[PDB]
Amino acid sequence: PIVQQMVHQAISPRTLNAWVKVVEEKAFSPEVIPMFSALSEGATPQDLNTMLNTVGGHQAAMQMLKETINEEAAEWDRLHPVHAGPIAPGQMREPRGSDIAGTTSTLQEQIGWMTHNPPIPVGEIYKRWIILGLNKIVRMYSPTSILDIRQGPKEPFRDYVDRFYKTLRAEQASQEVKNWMTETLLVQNANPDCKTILKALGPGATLEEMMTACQG
Amino acid sequence: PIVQQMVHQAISPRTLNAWVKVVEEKAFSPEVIPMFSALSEGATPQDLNTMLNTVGGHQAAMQMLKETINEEAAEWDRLHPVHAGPIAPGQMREPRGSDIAGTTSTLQEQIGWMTHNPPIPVGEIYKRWIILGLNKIVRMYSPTSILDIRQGPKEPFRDYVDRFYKTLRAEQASQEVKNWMTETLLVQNANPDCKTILKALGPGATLEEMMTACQG
Amino acid sequence: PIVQQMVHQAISPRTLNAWVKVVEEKAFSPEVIPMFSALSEGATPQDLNTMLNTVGGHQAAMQMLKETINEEAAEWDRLHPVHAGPIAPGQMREPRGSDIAGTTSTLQEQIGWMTHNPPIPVGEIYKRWIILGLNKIVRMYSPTSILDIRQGPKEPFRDYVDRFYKTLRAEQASQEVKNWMTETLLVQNANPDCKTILKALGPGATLEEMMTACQG
Amino acid sequence: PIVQQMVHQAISPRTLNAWVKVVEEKAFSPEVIPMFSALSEGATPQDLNTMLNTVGGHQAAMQMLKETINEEAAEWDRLHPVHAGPIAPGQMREPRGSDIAGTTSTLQEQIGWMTHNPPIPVGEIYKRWIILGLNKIVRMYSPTSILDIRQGPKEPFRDYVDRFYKTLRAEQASQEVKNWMTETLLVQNANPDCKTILKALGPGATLEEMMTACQG
Amino acid sequence: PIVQQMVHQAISPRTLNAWVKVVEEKAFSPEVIPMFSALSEGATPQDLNTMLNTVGGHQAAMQMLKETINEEAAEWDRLHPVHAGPIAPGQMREPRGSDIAGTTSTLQEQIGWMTHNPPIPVGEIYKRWIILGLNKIVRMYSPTSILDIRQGPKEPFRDYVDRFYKTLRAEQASQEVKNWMTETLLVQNANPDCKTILKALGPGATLEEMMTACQG
Amino acid sequence: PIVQQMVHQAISPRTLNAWVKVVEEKAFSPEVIPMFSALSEGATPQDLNTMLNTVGGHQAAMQMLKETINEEAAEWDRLHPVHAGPIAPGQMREPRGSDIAGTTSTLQEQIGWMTHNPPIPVGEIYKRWIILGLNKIVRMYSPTSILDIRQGPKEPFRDYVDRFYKTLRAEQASQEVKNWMTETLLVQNANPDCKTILKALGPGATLEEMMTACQG
Ligand SMILES: [Cl-]
Ligand SMILES: [Cl-]
Ligand SMILES: [Cl-]
Ligand SMILES: [Cl-]
Ligand SMILES: [Cl-]
Ligand SMILES: [Cl-]
Ligand SMILES: [Cl-]
Ligand SMILES: [Cl-]
Ligand SMILES: [Cl-]
Ligand SMILES: [Cl-]
Ligand SMILES: [Cl-]
Ligand SMILES: [Cl-]
Repeated sequence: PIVQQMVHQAISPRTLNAWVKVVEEKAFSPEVIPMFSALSEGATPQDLNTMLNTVGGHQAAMQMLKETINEEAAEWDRLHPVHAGPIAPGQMREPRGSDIAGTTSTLQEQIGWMTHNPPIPVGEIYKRWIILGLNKIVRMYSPTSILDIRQGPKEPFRDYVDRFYKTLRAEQASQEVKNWMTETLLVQNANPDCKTILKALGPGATLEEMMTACQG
Repeated sequence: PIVQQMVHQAISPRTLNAWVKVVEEKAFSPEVIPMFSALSEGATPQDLNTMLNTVGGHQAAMQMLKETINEEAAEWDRLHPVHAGPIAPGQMREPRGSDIAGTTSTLQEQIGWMTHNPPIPVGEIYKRWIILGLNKIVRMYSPTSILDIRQGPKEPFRDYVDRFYKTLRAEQASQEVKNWMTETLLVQNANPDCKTILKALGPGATLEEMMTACQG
Repeated sequence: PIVQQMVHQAISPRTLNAWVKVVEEKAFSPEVIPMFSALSEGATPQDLNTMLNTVGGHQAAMQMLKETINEEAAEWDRLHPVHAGPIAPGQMREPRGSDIAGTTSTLQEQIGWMTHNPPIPVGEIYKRWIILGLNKIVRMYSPTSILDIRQGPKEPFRDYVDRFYKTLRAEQASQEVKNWMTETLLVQNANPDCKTILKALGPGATLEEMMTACQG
Repeated sequence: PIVQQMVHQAISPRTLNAWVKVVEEKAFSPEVIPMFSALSEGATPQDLNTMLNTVGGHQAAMQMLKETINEEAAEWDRLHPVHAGPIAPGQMREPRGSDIAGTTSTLQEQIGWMTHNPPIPVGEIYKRWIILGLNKIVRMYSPTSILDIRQGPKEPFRDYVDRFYKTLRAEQASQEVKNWMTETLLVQNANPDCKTILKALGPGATLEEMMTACQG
Repeated sequence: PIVQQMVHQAISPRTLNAWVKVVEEKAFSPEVIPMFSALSEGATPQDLNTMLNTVGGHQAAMQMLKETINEEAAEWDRLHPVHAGPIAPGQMREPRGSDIAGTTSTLQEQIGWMTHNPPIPVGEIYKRWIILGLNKIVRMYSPTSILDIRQGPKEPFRDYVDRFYKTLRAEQASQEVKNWMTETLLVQNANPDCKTILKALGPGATLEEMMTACQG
Repeated sequence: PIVQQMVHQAISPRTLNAWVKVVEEKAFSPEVIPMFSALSEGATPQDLNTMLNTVGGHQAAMQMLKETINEEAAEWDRLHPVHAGPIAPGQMREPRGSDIAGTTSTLQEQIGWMTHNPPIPVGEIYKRWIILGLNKIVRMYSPTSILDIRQGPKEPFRDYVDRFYKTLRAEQASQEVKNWMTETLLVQNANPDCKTILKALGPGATLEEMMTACQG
């Protein structure tokens, strides 16, 4: 990664194993993405590829990921074209799609772009593309649909709500969505026992209010 | 986090795993909060969101947390309004509710606010809001009420007292409360055998005095 | 903690877990205290409270601890009074009992006192108070009395001596005491077989001398 | 390895054990190579030999590796000859094949070449040769042929695709190849149930499109 | 410990646990001493006491240790007396026996002595005294006598030799002794089968020579 | 060890445990030697003795090691004599055999020799002597002879080759030897089934070629 002068430094073995072990244990649950992002702070494209390449298995997901990167790389090339003339020896060349992905660019060039003034954030751009691909994978890997998440007759309300927002996080729900969902759908899939109470609270009720009410 | 010049540095993988493992093992017992606070020393809002987002499961608690942050963000916006004019290129903009929560602010802006002279402590303000939400969750997750914590006929007094203050800590008791509780309620829920002795000590008796007396 | 300029630095996650795991495994055996002291080198009151607050369970001991701190805080206030006038903006205020305990003082103020010339060692003063409270807890948590520690007919002398000084350490024996104990009480609770030999050594005999003699 | 002045520093014990444990657990699965590359960032030939020599077992693979290095060393000597005159005391000598491999060169000389201006990247050249040898080993160690990777009548499409690209990665498929393979061969080895759908998508279909279609 | 200006730094939690775990696992086998010495490089008397005090159990050994320190402290006081006049405010006082042991001296004073020019090596002197006490403990804790270490009729010679020098190391054998022992006693306690060969080698024979001869 | 000014620094607890655990698990397999060398980069004689002394068990090997060091120390003294006059106070004395081994030299003197300009590499010289002794031990500890390593009728060729070069590495085979061995002896100890094919390849055949041929 890059760290403060701004200097490249090689990825740590603890960071490498941390990421690999998370994928082994968690597969593609939603929380793996913000963990990925955290372990990859200030990461170059090489660092990012290193983290992705070190994962054994889930090679279907890894292939789908490369497809998403191609689309973003293609769109980048459309919005950011570059001439194919002779490269100027003194100063850096302009990065195209595959350079940001780290397939057609050296570590020297990646550092050059990230540490320049003003910097070309090729690591931030590429991480962006990866999170987009990882979100597609989480969406696809989500076991259950939100419609099949309903409170069991003898299930604690807290457990039902945990499964509800666990599922809802996997299915890529915006806060706009999540907030409407809690108002609408959360109540309707609850127990008849619970739903009787929950209606009594009526409108705008907090999840705090709802969960204390149905503790019974 | 921010560390001494005051510079941002990326959260460590040991800190990340430390927090995640504590939630896996302890769930929402009272001691998880001061641990959270310790692992998040000098943390930016991004760091704080990273720590919260990396937790898998307890998504009911995570939703309730976001609700508490909205309330604090709303109250912040009331007490600290800002104009919607054109942003001055040279100098920082003024942070509103969602900027402190890290949803509508970049890492650059978060560092800018925290490292300024005088600093706008957006990390300390946001951590404040989170602890308030976490305390609500601990309160709700507390298994037993203090009224059901009573000394068993064949239970050591120390074990009874451990359960008593364990429960009492979860139910959000101030030192004002805790000190009155030890005087009043601790004695009344003890064994008849013990209570006979404990009264003999009478008033103002220490917990040290009480525990040595009932060792028998 | 504070480290060399003298600068505050946040407690490490390895130090935090180290302390928590020691309490989980050892409870309140005597050796937990010098371990506590070692993990808390140069610790501020906040650091010290962090270490104490992170411990789950033993909440009876934690309450007794707070009682000991109140007594030391009260005695400190008696011996070190302070005026309740307006606080001088430029320079630090004088610390009272609860400021040293970290309940009524900020981290800024704690650093200010510890890093001043001359320094007000609020961390050393507070650690002092804590060790006093922890020693009370170890004393109370000691399973057996020294009088019930006697050599079994078929017990190796080394094992008997280990239990003897293990118990004796828990019961808060000064070196003045320990040295008299080895002369007097250690010999009398030994086996008749052993005691026959041990008397033969007579007076001033070393533990080295005693243990080699009874190896048989 | 070499790190920023550019200075040699000895390989870490965490890095050493990290590499050894990966070989113990994973043997020669494809992901071991980018892990090797990551643990060996800025590595000297000595560091690289240290990492290779510390591996117990797979001595057949280690021998094949040395054979690949000889070929690259021989080709290097052909393309980069050097005179056998007297060595100039003041300045460095020119590196030949075995010097890059670290068999006939000291650590001093390896540092000298890597830290010079302009540098002779003997670590990068040697790592290159090693990855070429490791890829030969992975190819040979691949358990199954891509032709025997077919979707079982009662196998989830995702599992079939994971085995497909797992196998395909071991057999050294270029992106040129992989992209043609997904178009052609992936579809033909699927279930009759699946293949009926997959054809319906027809041409250019994404793996994202294919996997959602056959989720059924 | 003290490290390079020469500055005190607090003992690490990894070093603390490393030492504690070694005593838990190994008890007082000979190799524990050079491990102790290594974990205590540049250690102050406080650091040394911290390491000794953190050990739970073996309190018989810990008591014997304190007895050895008293003897060395007493001998130090005899050979290095000091006046009991008023202490000079500006400059350090002269260390007596208990000051080196860390019982009657502060950390400030310990640093003062160790970092002075010329330095008074109170850490090296005290470590010296401790190793002397630890060697007494290892001697006493040695399970078997060298006379009972004999080669079993069906025992490999290597295993016999391992037990021989394992025992011999515990019983505090100098190289003067060890070298005479290999010549004399090692041969006589071997098998009749082996001893027939071993004599054939006769005088001055290496352990290398002896072990290859009896491999049969 | 010594690290960049060139300064001594105390061996790490992670390095110490790393070495000890490797000997516990691997005993004296060939790969333990390059691991030893890696953990001991820039090590002083004290560091080297620390690493050797911390090993519990294999005391037969440790004794044989000391014998090899004596021989190298004796040869050093022959080739590098020194006068027994009065030592010059200002400047370093010249190191003799036992000084390099760390038995008759202080840490100060060891640092003095290693950090001088020009340096006397007492750590490199001593490590040299140790590897020579460790290679003797590996040779002796090798379980099987290369003559008894033959391909089983129903054994995969890869497994046979792994055992072949595993054994061959223990028996101290030079690359001159190893390369002749693969040509000659590897083929003759293979299966009749395999040997029929392997001859067909004939002369100069690679191990890569041989292993792919007999995969069947
Ligand atoms: Cl790869
Ligand atoms: Cl793979
Ligand atoms: Cl997230
Ligand atoms: Cl989740
Ligand atoms: Cl708390
Ligand atoms: Cl608790
Ligand atoms: Cl080797
Ligand atoms: Cl091997
Ligand atoms: Cl103590
Ligand atoms: Cl103890
Ligand atoms: Cl030793
Ligand atoms: Cl031993």
